[PDB]
Parts: sequence; structure tokens; C-alpha cells
Amino acid sequence: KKALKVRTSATFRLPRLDSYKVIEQPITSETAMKKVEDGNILVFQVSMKANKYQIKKAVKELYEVDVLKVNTLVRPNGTKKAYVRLTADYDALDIANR
Amino acid sequence: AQRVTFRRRNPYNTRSNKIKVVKTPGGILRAQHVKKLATRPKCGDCGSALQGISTLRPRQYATVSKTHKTVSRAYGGSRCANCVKERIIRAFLIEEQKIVKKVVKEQTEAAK
Amino acid sequence: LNSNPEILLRKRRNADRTRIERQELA
Amino acid sequence: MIKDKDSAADADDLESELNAMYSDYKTRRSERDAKFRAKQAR
Amino acid sequence: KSHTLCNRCGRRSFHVQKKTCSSCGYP
Amino acid sequence: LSRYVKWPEYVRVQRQKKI
RNA sequence: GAACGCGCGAUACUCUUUGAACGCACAUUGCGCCCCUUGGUAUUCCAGGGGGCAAGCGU
RNA sequence: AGGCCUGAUUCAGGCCACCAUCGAAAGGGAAUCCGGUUAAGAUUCCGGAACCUGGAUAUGGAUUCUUCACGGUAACGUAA
Ligand SMILES: [Zn+2]
Repeated sequence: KKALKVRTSATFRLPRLDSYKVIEQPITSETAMKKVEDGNILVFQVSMKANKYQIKKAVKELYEVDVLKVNTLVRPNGTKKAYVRLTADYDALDIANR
Repeated sequence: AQRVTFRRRNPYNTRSNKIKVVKTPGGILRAQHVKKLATRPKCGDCGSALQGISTLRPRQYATVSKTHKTVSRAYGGSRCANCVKERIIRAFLIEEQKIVKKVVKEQTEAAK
Repeated sequence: LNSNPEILLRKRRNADRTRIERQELA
Repeated sequence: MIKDKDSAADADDLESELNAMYSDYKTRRSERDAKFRAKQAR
Repeated sequence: KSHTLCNRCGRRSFHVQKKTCSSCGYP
Repeated sequence: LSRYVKWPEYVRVQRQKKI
């Protein structure tokens, strides 16, 4: 005698990027320095592999300042420029002289 | 008599980008893109616009309370009043006919 | 409001029913 | 859950199942074109 | 503009319609 | 329908050889 | 072999992006999953780093 | 060709069907406006003003005797 079940299934299924690498050098053109002096915006050159989170974190770690916003663009010569606007508690000119 | 043009990437007169002309607080005419108008919800039985339900875009219904998109009656927000009334009457009459047919079958099989 | 921290053990769900089924099974 | 065993009736049932499966397979593979359905209609 | 840059060889030999390169056969 | 999916190929073949 | 950079590869007169080319796509530097770890209020959130993913009634 | 659910601990049981992917900067689609500003940048920057999406959470109110609220004949209304 064999005990086999009646209810059978209808289908059978098978059972190197740190703070010193992120920020390469600042931008010291007259427009960038004007932004530093007036708009409280530090202009930096950053690596092409860095996003806004990494740029903000790197600025915070290296320069000990609070970053309000970061706006990045890619320059025609294959390099990335970042505008970092700091919080009103910090003066960008003081950091630039430092 | 100032001429205005699109403010976005699309340069073609497609349904997606439609322009209205408005006078800004600067005293000049400027273009403004208008969104697609919302469509009233329709009854699922007769296709007439549902009464008492606000007309919004599909994703704007996720942000309003349930009273603005339903009706207190049964099937409220899905079917209109007349369709619900027909459904009730039809269901009751069908049940009554089933009872009568069952009685008739019982009688006609009771001969033997 | 002058409270006191503590850890509360919630009552198990469907305890009496499961006990009855186990009793009938055995 | 049936606690029964048959000797040759099981073989007959298995053969019938296999034949039905083959017939269904033939019908499914042949009904790929509507010309066959039209011919089978008449 | 029948051809574009080929990733494997760098030439302007990648047929856009055929999606094949007439210089190195990519892919 | 096509119910043949209830049997994998190897089961079907090994039962066909039984007959 | 190619692209981008300073003969060489971010350690640049260790080995970037690729390529038989390998997580998936690709004329996009587009889209995922898994494990460990660190930071910012932090059990939930966000991000950074490291390492990976081309059963059968047959006997 | 796969995912999910149930279970005082027994791995057992159950549900469902159907195929990757690519293909639109004129199709479908969540949300930003005004004013100012450069030698060269603007719905992107500056000033003001506002929206969308996702997340963790707290407070008030409701959930009216203690347990998922009412009104109008009706269409329907509501802070829940
Ligand atoms: Zn209706």
C-alpha cells in the first residue's frame, strides 16, 4: 500500500579618496577672490571623482568651518570647480588669509 | 507688444509645454508654462463624473484627507448614487427570484 | 511627570487557544 | 491522501496521463497558426 | 554622421545604426 | 491549458521509460 | 590595443577609465544587490571607506 | 526560470501565476517665482518669498462610558 497525496501543485518549481585628494588646490582668480571677499564663497578645485558630500566633508575637516552650500561645475579643461558657501558664523576672508 | 518664447528645453509646440503670457512686477511680459488640467473622477458603471469628489492630478490625491475624495454612502467615491440604487434593487430581486425558483423546484420534484 | 523607567513584557498572542489545541492534539 | 495501491491500474493511469500530455502538446504546437484552427473548424 | 567613436579602438568607425565597428569589429 | 509544467523533463522521461 | 592625465599612473619622466573584459546596461561616466567598518544628534536617517556578485508512485 | 505567508519547536503546510534587457533631451512625468547682479553666468548666483518627496518622532485634538464619530428625505456635508 502506498500513501500518496491528492492535492498536487499545478506547477513544479525548482526547490583612495580622502580630504587631501578631494581638494586639489584653491582658485585664486579675480572673480573667485571677489566671491570670497563679498559673497562668503570659497572657490576650490576638486577631483573629478568627488561629489558634493565629499567636498563638504573635506572642507569641514581641512579648514574647520561650517559649510552652508556647495555648487559644483565641470570646467572645459576637464577639471571640477566648487563654490563652497560657508555659514554666517565664519568669515571666508579670514580662512583665505589663513 | 513685446515677444516672448519658451523658458525650457523643448522648442516645439507640443501638448506637454504650453505657454501663457503674464506681466511680471517688473513691467514686462514673460512666458509661463502651464500644467495639464486635472480630470474629474468618473463612475465605474456609467462613466459620469463623480459628485462631491475634488478634481486633482493623480499624485495630488495622496496629500488630501479622505473626505475630499470619498462619499459617505456605500461605494462612495467609486460609483454614483443611481448605480448603487440599481445594484441594491437588482441584488434583492435576484435573491427573491432564487427563493421562488427553489420553491418551484422543490414542489416539482415532490411529485415522485 | 515623575516616571520610572522599566521593561514591560507584552502578553503573548493566542496563548489559551494554542494551549487548547495542544491539549486536544495530545 | 489515499492509502491504496494498484498494480496494473497505476500503469494504465500513467499511460493515459502520458497520452493526454502528448495530445495536448501536439495541439498546442499545431495551433500556432490560425490556418490550422480554421481547418479544424470544418 | 554615419559613424561615431569606438570605445575599443578610438576611431570614428562605430556605425550608429549597426552598432558595430568597421575597423576593429567591436563588439 | 498547458498543464505539462507539473512534470519536469527528467521525471517525464523516467516515467515514459517505465511504460 | 585605446582614452585621460604626470617613460610612468593620483606613490604618475603602485598601476586612473577601458579592452578577451566579468554585477546589469551603455553613443548615458547611467542603474542595482550583498558583507564589514567609520562619521554626523542616531536603533531607524544621511554619507564616507574597504571587499565582493559574468527532486522524482525510476528500481 | 520565483517571491511571499502561517506555525506554543516539527521543518511542515499554503498562495500566486509568467518572463531578462534595450528602445523617445518632441510621447507619459512630484515640486520655483519675482527683483537685482557680470567684461563674459542665471527659472542655477544674491535678497526675499514658496513648494515637492522621503524619514524618524513629539505636542494639541478626535477616537464621548470606558473599545473603530456624526448630520441631511435625498443629491451629499465633515478637522479627524
Ligand atoms: Zn454611475
